[PDB]
Amino acid sequence: SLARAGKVRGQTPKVAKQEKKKKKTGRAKRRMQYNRRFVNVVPTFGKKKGPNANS
Amino acid sequence: MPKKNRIAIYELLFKEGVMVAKKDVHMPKHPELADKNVPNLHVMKAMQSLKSRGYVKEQFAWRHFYWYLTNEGIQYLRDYLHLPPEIVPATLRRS
Amino acid sequence: PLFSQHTAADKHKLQRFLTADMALVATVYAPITFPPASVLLFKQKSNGMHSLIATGHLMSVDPDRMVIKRVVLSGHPFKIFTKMAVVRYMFFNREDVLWFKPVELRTKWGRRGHIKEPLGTHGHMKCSFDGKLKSQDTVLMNLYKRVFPKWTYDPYVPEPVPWLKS
Amino acid sequence: GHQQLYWSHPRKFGQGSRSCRVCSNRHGLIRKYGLNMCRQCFRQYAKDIGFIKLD
Amino acid sequence: GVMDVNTALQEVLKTALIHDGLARGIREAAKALDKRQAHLCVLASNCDEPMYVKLVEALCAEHQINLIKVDDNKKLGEWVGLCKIDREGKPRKVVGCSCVVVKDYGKESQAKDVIEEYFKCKK
Amino acid sequence: KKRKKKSYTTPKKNKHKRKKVKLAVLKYYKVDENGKISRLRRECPSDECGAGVFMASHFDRHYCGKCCLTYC
RNA sequence: GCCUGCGGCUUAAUUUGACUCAACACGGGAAACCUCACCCGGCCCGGACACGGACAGGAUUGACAGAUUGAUAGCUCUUUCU
Repeated sequence: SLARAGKVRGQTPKVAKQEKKKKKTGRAKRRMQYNRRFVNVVPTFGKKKGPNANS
Repeated sequence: MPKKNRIAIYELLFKEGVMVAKKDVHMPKHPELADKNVPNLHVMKAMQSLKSRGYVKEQFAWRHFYWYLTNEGIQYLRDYLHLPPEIVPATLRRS
Repeated sequence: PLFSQHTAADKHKLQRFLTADMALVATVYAPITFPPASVLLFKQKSNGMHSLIATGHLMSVDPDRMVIKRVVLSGHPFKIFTKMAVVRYMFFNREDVLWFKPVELRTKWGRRGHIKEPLGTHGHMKCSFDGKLKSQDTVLMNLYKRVFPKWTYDPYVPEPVPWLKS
Repeated sequence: GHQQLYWSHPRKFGQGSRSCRVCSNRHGLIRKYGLNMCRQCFRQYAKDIGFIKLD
Repeated sequence: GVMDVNTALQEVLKTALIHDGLARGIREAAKALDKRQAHLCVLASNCDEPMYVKLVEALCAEHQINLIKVDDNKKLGEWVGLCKIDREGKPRKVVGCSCVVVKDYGKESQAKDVIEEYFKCKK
Repeated sequence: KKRKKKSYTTPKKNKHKRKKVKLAVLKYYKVDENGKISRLRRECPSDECGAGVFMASHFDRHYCGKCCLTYC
């Protein structure tokens, strides 16, 4: 009566991970988080756009 | 098409900038190409040949294709018939 | 051996190939041993190197555990009316369709149907369904037979040469 | 092709040789007063041709 | 006589395609020059069939057609113009013809000068 | 409605791939030692295929390839 | 009694949508062909374009005759010409 074990893990097409350039760490990362939020400010009328917001 | 039919279509374009059609498969001939004896089936697809390359512009309204010459479409017809850069089309003429 | 689904039911679906992550039941005529017992599987590669392919254990030993070989026959719905459609390329005769009349169809997009009339002298069939089919669809029926393993038992197995990597 | 039997059936009289001038359809056509449009494509351009629903 | 000997045949073949008279190949080149309408002809020297060279030159001098010589079959088709080009202008792909028949000339005082004098002293 | 597929007859009727007779231009003319040019086949009495286009030698007849004119 | 629409049933197919008012002389649906989606047999390419293969010593196009073919359908075959 029904009941597979981990059906949806074994049905998913195994997509290999892309090779990107490494992330900066520590103080370097914080620096990049600072300049992305307070320094190069782009003007908007009411601010309705997020940071990750894809479309 | 035979090569007699290919080069009738291209003469009336560079003079003017416009070629039109009726979208008729049963058509014996196109009326602009008069006493030149090209079926109007042949006006369509050579003008469909230059769209996928990027030369003519489709903008369709009421069963009759309209077409213009691209800025890059201008230089294409000057290599085929060899018209010189001494002669302009009807675009750069008036006023 | 015969590989199978490791289920709790009576019928076990045959697996035609051994999968890299699934746990499978190998079914073979061997002289009866009592569980629990470990079970290893090797294969003679080249120059007599035994290659470990599959590890497990011994489950219940009984001939009553039926392994079922399935055959899924594809077809094409090329004419679609509402709830009744015309399928080709699943059969090629007329009485091929008439043989598999009581076989209930299914569909890749999840429709559950069954054949009505055969029409052509070539394999064409009218088929009823629960809902309306997409044209982008594929009709398919499932056929089953019971399969039992080959009698290839020899207790003698050659001594392997020392194993190495490629 | 070929030319002798490609479009050989005579598209004289009859609704296989009348099309809407807007949408190239052959059903529901209004050919009164030389409209030659479909009955639905008349209702888009009913006012722009100049017909008024007075009563 | 500024254009050189085989060099002067580059200007000749460009002008006819303004008015479309270069019938290429083996089959039309005999017949369209049988047609009492065309001026001259060339046969290439790189040519492999023995029955090829027999038929071509015999119809010429009877119907008052003089012959020049250039070597290659690769060479006398780039003047016919079948060869495709790359993005930077390299002759990427070659399918050349070993026969040319010129029917209508253009008007070039570079092309007409050098090659017509070649024929007088040959007589 | 759903579609009956119906893809079956006496299986195919394949088309004509074009005949490659290699160097058939050598067949028409025959040149002797002096340059003798005897034209083996017929010149058409028409206008568009006169003096440039030759005709056909079948087993009992004539058949032009341009204007499709037939003698015997 | 008949005209036409729906179901129902035979049919190669007797296309299809519509199902209480709010489906059923409705789809301007009075379809000989066409329309036409349906069924049978055949044709055409109407696969633009980019790149590779081939191809000019011709890639390919058109085809009388006769057989076949409903078809003066070069559609296939012989015939060998364009």
